[PDB]
Amino acid sequence: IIEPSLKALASKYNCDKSVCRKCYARLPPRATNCRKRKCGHTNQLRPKKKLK
Amino acid sequence: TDSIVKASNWRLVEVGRVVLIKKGQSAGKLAAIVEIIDQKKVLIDGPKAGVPRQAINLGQVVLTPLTF
Amino acid sequence: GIREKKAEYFAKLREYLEEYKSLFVVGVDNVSSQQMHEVRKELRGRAVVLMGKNTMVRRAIRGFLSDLPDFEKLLPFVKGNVGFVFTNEPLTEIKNVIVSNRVAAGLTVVQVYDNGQVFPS
Amino acid sequence: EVKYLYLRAVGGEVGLAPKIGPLGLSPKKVGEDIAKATKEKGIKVTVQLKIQNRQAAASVVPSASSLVITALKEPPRDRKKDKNVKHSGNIQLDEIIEIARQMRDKSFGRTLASVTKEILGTAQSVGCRVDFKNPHDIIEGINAGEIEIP
Amino acid sequence: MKYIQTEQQIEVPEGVTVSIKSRIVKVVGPRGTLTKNLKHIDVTFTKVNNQLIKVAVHNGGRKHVAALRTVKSLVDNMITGVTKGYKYKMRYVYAHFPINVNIVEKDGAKFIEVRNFLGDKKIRNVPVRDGVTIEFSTNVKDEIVLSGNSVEDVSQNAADLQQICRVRNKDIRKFLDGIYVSHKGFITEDL
RNA sequence: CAUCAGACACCACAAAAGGUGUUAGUUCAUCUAGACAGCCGGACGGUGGCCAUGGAAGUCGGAAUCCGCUAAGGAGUGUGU
Repeated sequence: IIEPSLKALASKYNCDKSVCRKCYARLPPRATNCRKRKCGHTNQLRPKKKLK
Repeated sequence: TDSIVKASNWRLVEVGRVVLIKKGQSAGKLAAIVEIIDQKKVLIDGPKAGVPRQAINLGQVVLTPLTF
Repeated sequence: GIREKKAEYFAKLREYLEEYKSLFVVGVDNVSSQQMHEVRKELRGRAVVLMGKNTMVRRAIRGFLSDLPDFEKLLPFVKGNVGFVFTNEPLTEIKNVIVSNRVAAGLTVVQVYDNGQVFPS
Repeated sequence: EVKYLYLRAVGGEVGLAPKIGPLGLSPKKVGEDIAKATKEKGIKVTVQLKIQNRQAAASVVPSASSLVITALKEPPRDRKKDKNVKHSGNIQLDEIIEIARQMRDKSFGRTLASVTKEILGTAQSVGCRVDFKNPHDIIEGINAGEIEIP
Repeated sequence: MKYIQTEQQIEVPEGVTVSIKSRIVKVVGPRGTLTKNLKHIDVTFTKVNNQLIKVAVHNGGRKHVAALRTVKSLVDNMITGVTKGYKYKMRYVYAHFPINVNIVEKDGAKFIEVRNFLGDKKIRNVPVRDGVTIEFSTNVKDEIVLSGNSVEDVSQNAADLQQICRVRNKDIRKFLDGIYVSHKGFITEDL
């Protein structure tokens, strides 16, 4: 029982992210490049994988 | 009680600034900015003060607070 | 085919200007396809509604100073979510059809233009 | 007197009415047999606009142009056994699909008979509608009977 | 490309007045006083009139003009925070353990106290900054409200509260229990 | 701009592959014939199309990939059942 009006906001802050392919950085979900300097600001991204 | 933004008032380049040439063959004369080229070069002319019409850098010359 | 569609727009706008004499500029905003389709079905007799890009109407009236310059007094009135109604009926019946019919709980007429002048109607 | 409106649907002869019309004071098993008097020609999948006035089941028939194009087609099937698609291509009806489609409440905002006769005559994906050609590419060649219906 | 001049226009409404000495910017209005130190950014303020202040950057690169635009954004945000003021609504997320949030005075330091988070025993404690008051919502269940002048103070206390309720060593998409920023509005009820 | 700066031949090393970090340039299309981004609405009708019919209406699945009004709206981009 999460009452999914509450769970949608949590998934905004915990699920709706993108993840860098080289440094696994938890990026905002519409980003085009990773913000870090250690992976050279790459463009290889992925959606953060949901539940099942 | 109002908007107390104070001055930050410079002297601007424009067409008609009178300038003091301080380096070169002139070296201390008056002239006037005729037509401004870019961020650094200008075009000056000093006809009564004698310096011929020529382009110059803004390092060789200093701006005076008079205008026309 | 962008240039040819814009040339088509110029051609049809010059066509529908010089054939009609009664103009109803309408301030229609956020109008639904349920309202608009019953406007397309109703006005098959006298009036021709023309919506579309009102800032392309800006350039269309920019280029139409040579023929009928009396349309010069319309670009300050193309401001807002407006469209055109081209008809030959001057004031009454078209304003009674557009405003009164199909209201729910934005179909008004904001400008009336007849042969050069503007009318409050 | 009250107003109840339902949209009954595809059924062969007497083919879940109880969940949709229980609150309108109508029957469930008698309402399934009350729709057999309309869609029985008309053995093709269509809709039925039922209008119950709070004390009886009074179903009407909705005018469907695609079902009218299917009414100018082959009806051969009985129930649950044709084993491939239960579909059949059939006769052209070059003028029967131009009067019946222009009389099905004049939908889609048509300003001509070649408009509705191509809207409900070029949507053929189960029938051929020609003797030596096909549909959906004859809208620019159908220029007959436009002044007759309008 | 070394832009020759770039400008922005800050609109100052009626009830407030700015006060800019060299880059020390105070804005005074119907909710109070705000100060901000812009000496680190090297932009030029020019009053055109009582309602409109033009800011400008001459001879600047690309990062310099970006700094100009965010200077405009900061000054506008102080002016909004002193006209209307900011108000963040945060609603809890809890699956089985109701998070118990109070405000206690520990030697005048005003800590927001988070208890019973996922059945923990660690009494989590958050400082409240200056200017921001914290209320609890009437007739909306399990909501906390931060209201104050500065954007950074209210928002930063909101984020510092949110990040005291992270979940360690779990699947952070299954255990979603935490305290989350729901709404970002103004103190004035009309706006 | 470098929380690994760079610095002058031989000479005391660094590469493929990347960067919405910044600066220029080439080509094409939109382009000033008000675009792009944002906000406010539409996002139709034939059509639950033909179907496998407990049920499929864009949406377990298959092939056709249409027309009219258009300013625009897809036999539909997923979700929901």
